[PDB]
Amino acid sequence: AAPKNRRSIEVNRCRRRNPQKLIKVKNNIDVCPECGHLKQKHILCGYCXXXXXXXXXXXXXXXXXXXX
Amino acid sequence: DWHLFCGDKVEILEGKDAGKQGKVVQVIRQRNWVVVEGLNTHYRYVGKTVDYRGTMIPSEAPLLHNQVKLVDPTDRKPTDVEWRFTEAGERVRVSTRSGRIIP
Amino acid sequence: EIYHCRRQIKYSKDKMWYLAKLIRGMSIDQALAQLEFSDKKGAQIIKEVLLEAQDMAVRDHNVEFRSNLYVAESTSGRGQYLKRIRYHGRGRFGIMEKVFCHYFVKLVEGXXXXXXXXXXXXXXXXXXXXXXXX
Amino acid sequence: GLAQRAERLKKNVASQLSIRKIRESDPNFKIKDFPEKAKDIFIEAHLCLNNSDHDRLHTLVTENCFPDMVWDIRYKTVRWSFVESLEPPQVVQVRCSSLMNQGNIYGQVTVRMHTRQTLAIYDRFGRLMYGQEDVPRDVLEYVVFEKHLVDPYGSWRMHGK
Ligand SMILES: [Zn+2]
Repeated sequence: AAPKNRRSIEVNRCRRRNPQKLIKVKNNIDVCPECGHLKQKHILCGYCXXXXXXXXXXXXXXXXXXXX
Repeated sequence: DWHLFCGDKVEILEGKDAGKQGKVVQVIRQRNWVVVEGLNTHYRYVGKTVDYRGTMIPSEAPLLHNQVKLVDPTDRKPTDVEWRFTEAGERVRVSTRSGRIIP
Repeated sequence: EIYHCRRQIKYSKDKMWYLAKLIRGMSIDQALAQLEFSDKKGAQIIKEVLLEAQDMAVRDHNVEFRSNLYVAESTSGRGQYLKRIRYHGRGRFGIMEKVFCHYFVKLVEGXXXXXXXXXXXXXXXXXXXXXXXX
Repeated sequence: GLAQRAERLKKNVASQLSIRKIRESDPNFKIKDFPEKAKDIFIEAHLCLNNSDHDRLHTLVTENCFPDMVWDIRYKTVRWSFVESLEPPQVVQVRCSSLMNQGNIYGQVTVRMHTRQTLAIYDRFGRLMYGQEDVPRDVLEYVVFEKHLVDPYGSWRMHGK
């Protein structure tokens, strides 16, 4: 099918703004119990964990290379 | 038939620098202008990022040749140029006042 | 006031406007956290714009207290469009328009104050009694 | 006090050597007339800093040492600031030293003075206040006046420190 007529500005605004509610803002922000950095709720920190996971990955690769 | 050449001492009869005398550093025939030593001081930016030190230096901006006149080696007064042939069998340009050879 | 602008960056204006209205009226901290944990293509960009705006606020304006800074205004304009050829079937070519967005951020010092609260009974009893007397 | 300083100015090696350079090159100059004239040029300099005149500051006052203070004041212009300063008083005027260069026909004379400065700074629309109003600060300053010789005019240009 094809549009009968061109859309007015008002209809476009009312359609693209109100019903979609834009982006609903909740609070995901929580302070890390360890380093005190701001991170997401119900989730592990992105500071004191990713570095320890990379150090654990390097230690696992070094142990796997030393065992072989 | 040309007016000003590089290296001569010249006078300025027009502008903020009018009345001052100085040698010519460079002559460009493209934009038709001349540059006088230590004249028409303007700001220029040569910076150093690695050394953190920016350096602003004064420079001479090109001036119109119509506002500049040559200086006769003898009379020392500013004058127009004229083309003549001396008794030595030479093609030369001299002052419209005296007979001193400019070249 | 501290102004910051970014032009000739290619992103959807309508999509960036979603995160643009998000931080409008909101304080610097809340906007930072939001844009950080907001999921979209505009999140990173507007985060960079905000960070640069804060850096300019601190360095240039020499603001004493960073907590006195909030986002007063945010807007997204449309730049030039890059026309590309989208190949379709049966020997027909459509025109794919790649858009652009110019992001503008205006910051004003002082504590942020916004009140959307409106009493229904008071406003009704006032507007009706004033309209009946006019 | 003043006598010993005068002896250190006149009778010391490098200083009297620079004086020799000056007098031998240009006998028409004078040593005693320098501090007062340099004082006047200093007053005019501070007045140029207050009135924010760039042309006179560049041409007359400072040479090649300007871009620091110039970038300072111009950044203050970017932040839209109003700089009002007054420094009329003077106590004791005594020059410091001299350093010259032959090949480039350059010269410098370090001179120190005692001035009471009042510095007031306003910022943007919200009138952000920096400094203090009508407060007689006690300031001891060192300024190096440079001399350069060209054909059209002699160049006397200050250097702040
Ligand atoms: Zn953490």
